[PDB]
Amino acid sequence: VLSEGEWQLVLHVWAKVEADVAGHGQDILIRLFKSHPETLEKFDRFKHLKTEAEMKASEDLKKHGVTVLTALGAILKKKGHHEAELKPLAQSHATKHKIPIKYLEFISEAIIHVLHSRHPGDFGADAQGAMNKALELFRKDIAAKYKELGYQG
Ligand code: HEM
Repeated sequence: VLSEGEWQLVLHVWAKVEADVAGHGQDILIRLFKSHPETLEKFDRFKHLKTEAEMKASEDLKKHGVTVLTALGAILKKKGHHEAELKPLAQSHATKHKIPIKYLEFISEAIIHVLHSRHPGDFGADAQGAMNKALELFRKDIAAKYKELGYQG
């Protein structure tokens, strides 16, 4: 579990992400796509984008970045009591989108990378550690749902 103090660190940086959800969403997905190109293959909707400039110009990509960060934010704000929000997400990702747990680890790394770039002052080592723990709790809870359904990873 995270402590109250670690949750505070997480939500404090998150409040900053909220100031520009679209810009953060975009940078996160692009980082994911460039670092792990196999991830882009899971999106029929974005597969035609070849360059970072084409990605940056895509308004639909920016819209999806907002969707992703919006769902993540609702999870974080529950501070671990996220069963209702997590359940539907795990089911679509496992059964409909077919996203391995490892890709969830890759997007976690992209979030951390971006947060680092845009929020140095609010994103020191202590905050980075808390954010990591929160994202691991998220992945651990999702992984359990996947296991139940027969997709473990
Ligand atoms: C931070 C972790 C993630 C969050 C919170 C998240 C959230 C969402 C949401 C809220 C949706 C739309 C509703 C739905 O279908 O459930 C969605 C759709 C989808 N997600 Fe995720 N997602 C995450 C990770 C990923 C990653 C790692 C991938 C691929 C590598 C993935 C691929 C998909 C695809 C393929 C769709 C359908 C997009 C479309 O065509 O409309 N997601 N995601």
